[PDB]
Amino acid sequence: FLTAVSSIDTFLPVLNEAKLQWPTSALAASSEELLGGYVGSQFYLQDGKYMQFQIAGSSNRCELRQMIPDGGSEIGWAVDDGTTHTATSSIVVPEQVDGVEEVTIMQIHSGEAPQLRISWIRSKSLDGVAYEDFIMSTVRIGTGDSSDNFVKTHLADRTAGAMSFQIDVKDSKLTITVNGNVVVNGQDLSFWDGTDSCYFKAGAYNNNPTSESATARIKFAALAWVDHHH
Ligand SMILES: O=C(O)[C@H]1O[C@@H](O[C@H]2[C@H](O)[C@H](O)[C@H](O[C@H]3[C@H](O)[C@H](O)[C@@H](O)O[C@@H]3C(=O)O)O[C@@H]2C(=O)O)[C@@H](O)[C@@H](O)[C@@H]1O
Ligand SMILES: O=C(O)[C@H]1O[C@@H](O[C@H]2[C@H](O)[C@H](O)[C@H](O[C@H]3[C@H](O)[C@H](O)[C@H](O)O[C@@H]3C(=O)O)O[C@H]2C(=O)O)[C@@H](O)[C@@H](O)[C@@H]1O
Ligand SMILES: [Cl-]
Ligand SMILES: [Cl-]
Ligand SMILES: [Cl-]
Ligand SMILES: [Cl-]
Repeated sequence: FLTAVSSIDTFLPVLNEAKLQWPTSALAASSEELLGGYVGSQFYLQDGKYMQFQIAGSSNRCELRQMIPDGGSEIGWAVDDGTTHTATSSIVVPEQVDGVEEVTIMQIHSGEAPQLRISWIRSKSLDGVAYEDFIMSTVRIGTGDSSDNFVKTHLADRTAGAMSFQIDVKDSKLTITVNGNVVVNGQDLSFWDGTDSCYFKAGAYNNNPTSESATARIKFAALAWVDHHH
């Protein structure tokens, strides 16, 4: 039988501050249900150690969505509210099966758009350089479809071992730290000033697969939203 993520202590803080969306953005498990042992092949404890997410299908997800703690409703914050908003993780991204092309593993999202996606991607060229099997950041600086609406950055080549991530937003600026090194330093998010519906997400969100049957799989060794106000 599949062991539940809540059976160890590692993820209890974030589970108290998240709902699980699966296989779409529909509710799969409330925070209370997650803390109460919700489990399935899409969301279970791997190796007694990893919160593992799995999903197949284009634009499908198995993803935690930040909630107000202690049974609260959906959170919404703003990049320019003056507070530092922080998400941390330690992620083992396994080799992805054929047909999986891009897996979003952390986000800042709002009511209408992704401000940031951190994603694994099989193969892509950025600013004239081809990259394979790597972790990328995609920041939106507008809602249009043309490339000038995005800033897309190679963060790191995928590693077999755990990779640490931290996302910080303060005063309309974004920093991303990977394995302890700042890779995105103060990216401008001021396009989003006044949008009060932002929130963190993390898990597996499957983008542009070439087979809808192919199952994306992502293992979290750690995940938290870090409250600077205590
Ligand atoms: O190599 C390129 O830069 C290609 O960029 C493509 O545009 C991307 C865009 O950068 C962004 O990644 C976007 O991401 C969407 C995501 O796939 C999901 O649909 C959902 O999360 O919404 C995201 C969003 O709309 O921000 O998807 C497109 C994409 O097609 O992958 C293209 O312009 C491509 O031609 C170009 O080579
Ligand atoms: O296009 C998507 O799939 C986006 O869905 C986003 O989640 C929304 C979405 O509306 C979803 O159905 C669900 O909506 C709830 C929620 O409680 C909401 O606050 C409302 O009051 O009730 C809705 C309901 O009854 O279904 O949750 C959403 C949310 O913001 O959490 C995100 O998953 C996006 O990332 C995604 O692009
Ligand atoms: Cl298990
Ligand atoms: Cl083990
Ligand atoms: Cl995999
Ligand atoms: Cl996140």
